[PDB]
Amino acid sequence: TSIAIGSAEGFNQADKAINTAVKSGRWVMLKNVHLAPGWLMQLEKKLHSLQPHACFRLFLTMEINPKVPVNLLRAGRIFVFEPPPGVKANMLRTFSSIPVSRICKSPNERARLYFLLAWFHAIIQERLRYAPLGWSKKYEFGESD
Amino acid sequence: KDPLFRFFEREVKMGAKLLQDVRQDLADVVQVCEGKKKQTNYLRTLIN
Amino acid sequence: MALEEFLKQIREVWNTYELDLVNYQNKCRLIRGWDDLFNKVKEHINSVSAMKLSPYYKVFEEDALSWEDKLNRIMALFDVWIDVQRRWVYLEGIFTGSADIKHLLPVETQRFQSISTEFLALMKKVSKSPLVMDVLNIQGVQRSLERLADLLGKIQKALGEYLERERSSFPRFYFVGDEDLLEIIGNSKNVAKLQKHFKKMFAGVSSIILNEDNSVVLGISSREGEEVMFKTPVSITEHPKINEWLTLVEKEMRVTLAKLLAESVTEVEIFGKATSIDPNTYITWIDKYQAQLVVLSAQIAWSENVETALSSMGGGGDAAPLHSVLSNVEVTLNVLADSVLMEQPPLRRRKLEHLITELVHQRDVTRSLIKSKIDNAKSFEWLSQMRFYFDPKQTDVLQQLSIQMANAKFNYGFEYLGVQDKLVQTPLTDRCYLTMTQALEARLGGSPFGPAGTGKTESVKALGHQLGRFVLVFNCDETFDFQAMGRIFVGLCQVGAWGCFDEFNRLEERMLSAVSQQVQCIQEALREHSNPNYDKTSAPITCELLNKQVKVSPDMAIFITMNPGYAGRSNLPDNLKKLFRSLAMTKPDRQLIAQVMLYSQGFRTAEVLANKIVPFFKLCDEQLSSQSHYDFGLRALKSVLVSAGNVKRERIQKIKREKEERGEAVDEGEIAENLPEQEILIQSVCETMVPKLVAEDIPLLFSLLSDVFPGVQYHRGEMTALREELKKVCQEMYLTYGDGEEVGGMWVEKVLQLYQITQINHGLMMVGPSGSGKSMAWRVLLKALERLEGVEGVAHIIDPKAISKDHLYGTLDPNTREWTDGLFTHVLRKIIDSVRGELQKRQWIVFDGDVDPEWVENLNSVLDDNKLLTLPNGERLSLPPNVRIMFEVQDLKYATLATVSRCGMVWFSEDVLSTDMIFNNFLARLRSIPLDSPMLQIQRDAATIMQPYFTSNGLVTKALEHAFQLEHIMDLTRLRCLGSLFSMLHQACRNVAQYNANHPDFPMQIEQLERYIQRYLVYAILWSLSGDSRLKMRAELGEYIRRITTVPLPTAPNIPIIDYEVSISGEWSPWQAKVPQIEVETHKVAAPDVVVPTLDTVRHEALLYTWLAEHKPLVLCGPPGSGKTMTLFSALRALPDMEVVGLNFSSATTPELLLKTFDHYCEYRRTPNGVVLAPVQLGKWLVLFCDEINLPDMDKYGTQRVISFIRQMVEHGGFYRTSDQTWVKLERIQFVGACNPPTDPGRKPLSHRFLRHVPVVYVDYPGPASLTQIYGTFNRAMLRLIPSLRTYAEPLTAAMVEFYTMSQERFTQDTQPHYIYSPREMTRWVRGIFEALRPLETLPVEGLIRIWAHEALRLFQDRLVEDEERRWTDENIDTVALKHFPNIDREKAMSRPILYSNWLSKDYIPVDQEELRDYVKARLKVFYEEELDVPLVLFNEVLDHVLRIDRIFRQPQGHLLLIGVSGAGKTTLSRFVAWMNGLSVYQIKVHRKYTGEDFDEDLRTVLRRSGCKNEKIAFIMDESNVLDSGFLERMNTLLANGEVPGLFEGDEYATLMTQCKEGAQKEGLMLDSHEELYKWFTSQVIRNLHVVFTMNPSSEGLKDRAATSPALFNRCVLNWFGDWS
Amino acid sequence: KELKNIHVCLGGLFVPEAYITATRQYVAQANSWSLEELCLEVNVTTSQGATLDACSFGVTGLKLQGATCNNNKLSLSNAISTALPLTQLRWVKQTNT
Ligand SMILES: Nc1ncnc2c1ncn2[C@@H]1O[C@H](COP(=O)(O)OP(=O)(O)OP(=O)(O)O)[C@@H](O)[C@H]1O
Ligand SMILES: Nc1ncnc2c1ncn2[C@@H]1O[C@H](COP(=O)(O)OP(=O)(O)O)[C@@H](O)[C@H]1O
Ligand SMILES: Nc1ncnc2c1ncn2[C@@H]1O[C@H](COP(=O)(O)OP(=O)(O)O)[C@@H](O)[C@H]1O
Ligand SMILES: Nc1ncnc2c1ncn2[C@@H]1O[C@H](COP(=O)(O)OP(=O)(O)O)[C@@H](O)[C@H]1O
Ligand SMILES: [Mg+2]
Ligand SMILES: [Mg+2]
Repeated sequence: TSIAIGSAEGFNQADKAINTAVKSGRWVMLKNVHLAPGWLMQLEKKLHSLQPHACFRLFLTMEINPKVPVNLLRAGRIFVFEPPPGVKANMLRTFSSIPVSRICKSPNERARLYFLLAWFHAIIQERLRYAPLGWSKKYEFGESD
Repeated sequence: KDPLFRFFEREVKMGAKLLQDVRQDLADVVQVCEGKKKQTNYLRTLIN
Repeated sequence: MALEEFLKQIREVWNTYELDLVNYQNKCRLIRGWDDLFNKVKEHINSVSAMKLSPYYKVFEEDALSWEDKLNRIMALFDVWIDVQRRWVYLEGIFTGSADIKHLLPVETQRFQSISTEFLALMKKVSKSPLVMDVLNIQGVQRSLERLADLLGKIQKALGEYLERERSSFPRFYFVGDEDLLEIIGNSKNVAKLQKHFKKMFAGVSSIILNEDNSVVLGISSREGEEVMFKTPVSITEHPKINEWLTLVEKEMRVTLAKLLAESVTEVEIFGKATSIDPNTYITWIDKYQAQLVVLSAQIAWSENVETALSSMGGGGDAAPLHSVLSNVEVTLNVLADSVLMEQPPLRRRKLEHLITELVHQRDVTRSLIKSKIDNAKSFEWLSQMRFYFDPKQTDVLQQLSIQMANAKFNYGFEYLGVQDKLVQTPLTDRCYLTMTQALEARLGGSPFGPAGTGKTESVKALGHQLGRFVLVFNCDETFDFQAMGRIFVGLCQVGAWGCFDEFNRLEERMLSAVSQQVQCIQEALREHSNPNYDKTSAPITCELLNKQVKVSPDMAIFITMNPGYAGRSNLPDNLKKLFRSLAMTKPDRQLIAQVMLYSQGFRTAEVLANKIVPFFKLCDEQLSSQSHYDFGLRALKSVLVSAGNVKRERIQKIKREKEERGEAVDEGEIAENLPEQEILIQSVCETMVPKLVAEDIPLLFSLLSDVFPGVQYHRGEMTALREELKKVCQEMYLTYGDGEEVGGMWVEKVLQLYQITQINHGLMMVGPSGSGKSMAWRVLLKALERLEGVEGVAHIIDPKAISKDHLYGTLDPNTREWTDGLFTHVLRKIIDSVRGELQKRQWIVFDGDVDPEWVENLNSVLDDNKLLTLPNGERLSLPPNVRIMFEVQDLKYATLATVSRCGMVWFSEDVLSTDMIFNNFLARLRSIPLDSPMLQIQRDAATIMQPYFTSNGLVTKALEHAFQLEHIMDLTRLRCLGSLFSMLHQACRNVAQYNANHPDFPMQIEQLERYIQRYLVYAILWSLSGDSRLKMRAELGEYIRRITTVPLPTAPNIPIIDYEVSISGEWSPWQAKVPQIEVETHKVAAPDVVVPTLDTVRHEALLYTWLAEHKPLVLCGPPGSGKTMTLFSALRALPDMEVVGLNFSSATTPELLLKTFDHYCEYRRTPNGVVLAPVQLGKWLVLFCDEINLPDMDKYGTQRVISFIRQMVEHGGFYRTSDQTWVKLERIQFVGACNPPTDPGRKPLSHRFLRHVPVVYVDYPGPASLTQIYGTFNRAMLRLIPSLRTYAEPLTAAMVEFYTMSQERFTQDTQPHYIYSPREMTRWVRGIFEALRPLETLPVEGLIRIWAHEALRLFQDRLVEDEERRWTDENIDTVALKHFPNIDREKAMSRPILYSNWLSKDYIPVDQEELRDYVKARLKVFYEEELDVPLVLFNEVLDHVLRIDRIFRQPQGHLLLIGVSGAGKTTLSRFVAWMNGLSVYQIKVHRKYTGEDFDEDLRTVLRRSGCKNEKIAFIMDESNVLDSGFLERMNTLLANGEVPGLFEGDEYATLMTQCKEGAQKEGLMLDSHEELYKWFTSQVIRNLHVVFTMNPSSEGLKDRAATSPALFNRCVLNWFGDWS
Repeated sequence: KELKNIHVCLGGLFVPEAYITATRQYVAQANSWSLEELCLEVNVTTSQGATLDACSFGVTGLKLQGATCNNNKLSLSNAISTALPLTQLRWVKQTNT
């Protein structure tokens, strides 16, 4: 159950989803939680005094923001998502994301096209690390492209 | 009729205006450091 | 005797006047002909007023007064009877036609049944007697109509659920507002009333075509007039329900558009693949079918021809039939182009322009294909272009046509679009089409971003119209919350329409994140729907929106256009950006747009014109001086090209009229070839861009035009009729008018430019510094247009930033989702409704005030080609063609380019309003308007006397020119000085009139008047041009005037002129003649209302009396404690007709403070001319004194809401009542301001528009001589209690002045925020010494010095922070006392433990430390056993602190501000001392749920106890209790005044009044009125309530508190406890 | 004539693009042509060995990023920036070549 934070109805839906999932064991994801730091503090205080199901998981996807409460950061486990370090890592991540069944399709030339496209994406994204020369401005060349 | 002078007068005008503003502001800062004048809101911010 | 004749005529008219009645379904007889009665009453009122103007009005004054009375009663009755009738009609249409509302909502159905019974009884009673008066004189008729309106409006707001179900039934209802939806539902039977509601429901359907019976829908029509005739007409008799036959109309429109498109394609295939085309047949085909249909037919024909030609070349080595297609396209283009150069009807002209643009696109595409050597239809160079494929074989007519681009496939929606303006298919537009179609194929959204003016919204609209979709533009802003967007998305899903949410990023970022859910769910639903396995049999994909399952139509889409990097914008969350395919729109192809536009308008040299006009715009944008209001984007070019087309058309019409007038010789080709297109383009450019130019950019742009367009000149036409109207209007308004180079040529030229821009644009901006004639320019233009064209011109002046944006546009309740109209929205909706014929009048909505992106950006869709005002509840208001949006601003520093590019700019420099025009206006107004006939004669004579000086290069102008060279406390504006001078001269005229009145036997001669007027003019110039500067600048201005002037001046060598007044005898008399050495009474020494008269005191009192006598608002600016309030109250005492009311502005002051004061002290009354706000007392002038007018916060956009509110209430003479958006005009109210200099911290300089109206006088600190005189007078008065000490008054006051001067010098505001010293310290010093000396009968010199030193310590050492400062204070007190009092025994008088207490004796005598300590120990034991069992350890500082607190608790209105580290015992010591002094300690109990209402309740309780029960209370309050700024605001008001005006209201106010009456009876006073009782309550609260404020010694916290609540540092004695030493 | 003759560092000017526009329109007025018929002819030479004709203008301080200009021809270089000695820009008729 994925809920985007930012509205009061969003808070109510998130609370209901968490209260149902701690018993049913389902997963709950909340997006852009960095916009409501006080509700983050309340949610962390709620989480500390709780006994969840074995399979329950809570994902709090946020933007790197100093306004996020420190206690929530200490309570949870932090994953940082950011540009891959290099061309090789970028291609590795691109190939990992794409399902194997999709590349290995009936035309045998699809795989080479995918490799070329992944190399192009890696070059485009790695050039972005060089703001004045590689490009003219920090474009949003991302996974959607 | 000369576009050169049309642009050129604008250059000299802005240069003189901004030069006068900067010199007056810096003289005010110097006078504040010497204590001969009080600090105003704009002058206090500029000091900041 | 024509008065009696006209009155008899009107009597006969009204007696014969009968009320027209028409039936309604055999139920009742409605009133008809509202406009006739309305303008009959209006012209009768005008006639009666004109009679009142006549001198013979006296004999028929009573009769005309009674006639006005009954006419106003008719107005009052019929201004609400029409509303009641209409609302009953479209409520009965709901409560009778629909049967579901009975079971759904029965209770207000029964209520409406009763109301309808009452209304029909009233209507039948009216029908019995159709006479107007017999209807009018009915008892209780007005109250009955008002109650009916109240009840019907109550019912109308209680129909939301039924409206939601109706919107569910028919999807297109979602875009229809509350009132409009009830109107549609009620008037289903009366379809003639629904014609004005179709425009907001369909794309271009503005009205439907009905038969004679109004029972069969024959077809539809657009705003232009183009008609679509249904193949199978739909009969509403078979389908009575509104939604059913509306859906049938929609479906029949789709079907008939499909069939007509099929026929049109079949017909146009002949024109295609044809070597030659007959112009007559092609014109017939164009005329036969609609614009969108002919464009679609041309597109289909060209696409099929190109596909067929490409298929031929499949082998590669075949011929090139694409050349045949290109030749065919070129031939057709030539045919249409030759058709354009001759005249056509407007509809056919628009069709030709659309087809020419489309065929230019087709020719360019075909040329590109031929160049690219494309031979295969499957090549991407052909697939990327937008292709149309027609299937006449398809059984379903709607799927006959398929539109494809790349791999995307769409079906034409067949929604009638009307005649829309197509866009030139530039390469950027093609890129947009490709990207957006690719996004739609992936079931994503489109996000074309970029700087404003790049054709983002228009490109999306053009693409949506290309596919035949319903495109909606929503001007998004920060009140588009989650629920409103959910409702909008539900409407889009159910209708099947595109949503263009322009300015998407303006939303709150959290709201964007929330809306991401709805966007993602809709996109997933569409993605599932697009799967081919889904079939018609299964239910359509239902998405979950707002916890509701909503059917999602395939055709829907979501487009958002955002403008990055501007103000008032958010950043989109990444989970939202990934749902939209963004596209960059930065550089539109301006040259191609210009070329195609000019080619379609009929310009033969379009290529050269574009190649000369497009680099010209870059030349202007790069060479002209950079300014905030300059714009040279695509919108400016579009305006120029449209203006050029219009100018060409009017020139052709002029040539035709000339040729038909002079003989008969007309040839279209001869006119076309002989036509100066260069000149037309130059004229359009000058008419569009010259107004916005600054004075030094006009010749630059003219030379640029000469460089790019040599040989052509601009000869602006002379609007002789308009100039005559302007001359007449300027005559009637005492304005200076001049043609060309005369005085006033530039202003009238600007007025003509404004007229031209109003003619072109629907949005204007009169930009220019305050004092440039913008207001007068547009007022004169409006009146001239009214008097010229014969159409009545009205204006609604709205101040945008004087009220909150929620009050300006409206708001939505998050709980009930009910819409309340704002100020601007109400005005626009009322104009659109045209309930009283507002569409026939010229309506101008003028936004006089500051502009920032927060409020103006919601007008983006209004100023666009859309001309829509989009509301959060989904409603859109179409701008009427006669409405103009005007902005009257001084600067556009803070407005974004999106606003700048939308408004025609007219720049008013300060050179436009020459000082000579102001002088002439003043002289004419003086000669015409009486000031109170003797008044007129004296006033004209004075004007004649002042004429030589009020001239160019005269004394006044030269002095004003020298004035700006001086240093003023506030920035010097020309109109401020001029208005001050004019007011003072009017006061001089009134002084002459009073002198004549006091001397009936001997009126003033000419020589006295001449000398008096000359001397007073010099005096007024001196006190107006330098009244707001120091003494040195006043002296310098006096010296300059003495050098330049020629009138007599005082002969004194060293005495400055400003020291002299102008006596009524016409001679200079020094002000010192009015400064007596008065001897103050001993019991009145240093009393609050006692003023020692000195030079500055009398001068400023005279100046304030002069300004307030005119009811002219004024501001006294000076350092704190200088004497501004004292001077004002001293001057106001000479005006017994003016009652002053106290206001205390702070950092968080809002106009709600002024509104509460108005409610408390004034009352709103309904008058024939409108709502007038006047004081409750009759004949008294309320004076609102704002003590800290310049503290209110300036926003990030440089504005103060309360300052704008005051400026609106001063300049326009009133404000707007946001309860019902009714203009309220102030009566008998003026404003007086006081403020520290803006250079002081926390002080914000006032806007130049506000300073224009208010003179400023600078009240500086009294000098050492003035201080010596004043406090020597007090000391001599005080020292009469002790005859033996009478010789020490002079050294005592000398020592006090010396110590105060060194204390001011040593400690400044730089070190600490509270280090302020003023004569207030001397006043408290004298008060303390007098109170100490009052009970004692004898006392030696040493005792007096000891009291003096004790008060010096308690004043100058209490507030200090550092220990070194206190050591310096001690040493300086010692040295000063030794210097001024030699030969006294220092030890007895200056032992270091200087302590005074009245605890060990009945008298305030010095007390030794040990006995005081023992007494404090005993009292502490008693306190422990009684109140608080918290043991305390005594030390010297505790004794000092308790002595200080006891001192404060014994003074009236004595509040405390204790500053020190927490846990130092501040609260405990305060409670202990209050327990000694009998004060009942009150503390507010703060919890996490403590809010503003709880604080208000606590304040109410403490004020009730301390004002009605006469119970002394020590209100102890801590900074931890301050949870909101409202706490501090209420505390500030209570501390400064002793009463909170808005605290008591309604039930609580009546209860307080009863309690105050009981308390006054208990004290034995006889008061019964509410005003006197409230004054007594305020006095008791002042005398009884004490507030002790405790706070931590924060550095920045103290500075913030010094601005958010100035009262703590003025009314509260500040003690710095600090940490324990 | 002196205004046209002197060499101007484009970096020091507040709006160098307006300077370029001014010289463009000056030369256009000299040749009485239209702007879109005018292109750029840029010659990079040493200040000492420089001759300015009726259509030439002196520009100093232009920095070349990642290339070197020798005899009006560019060579890719590993140097970050290469200061152009003196930039002479001319306005001539378009040849649409
Ligand atoms: N044509 C005129 N001839 C003479 N006096 C004029 C004329 N037009 C305006 N004035 C006077 O000049 C002053 C300017 O008034 P106005 O309100 O038009 O100025 P403004 O520039 O629009 O000011 P603001 O920025 O406060 O709106 C007024 O005193 C007005 O009476
Ligand atoms: N391709 C085009 N052909 C003709 N006119 C255009 C074209 N694109 C844009 N325009 C004009 O430019 C203006 C663009 O306004 P708009 O699209 O609202 O700007 P934005 O969307 O960037 O705020 C419109 O008035 C339109 O008439
Ligand atoms: N001529 C004077 N005679 C007597 N008192 C004066 C005179 N001038 C100034 N004062 C004292 O100065 C104080 C001015 O206070 P106030 O008018 O409230 O200043 P502000 O309005 O600037 O806060 C008064 O308390 C008054 O006693
Ligand atoms: N002179 C003193 N001797 C002993 N204890 C003291 C003294 N002054 C204050 N205290 C202690 O301070 C406490 C009260 O602090 P309080 O006055 O509420 O702090 P604040 O002044 O910040 O409100 C009491 O419990 C008392 O024990
Ligand atoms: Mg737009
Ligand atoms: Mg004005």
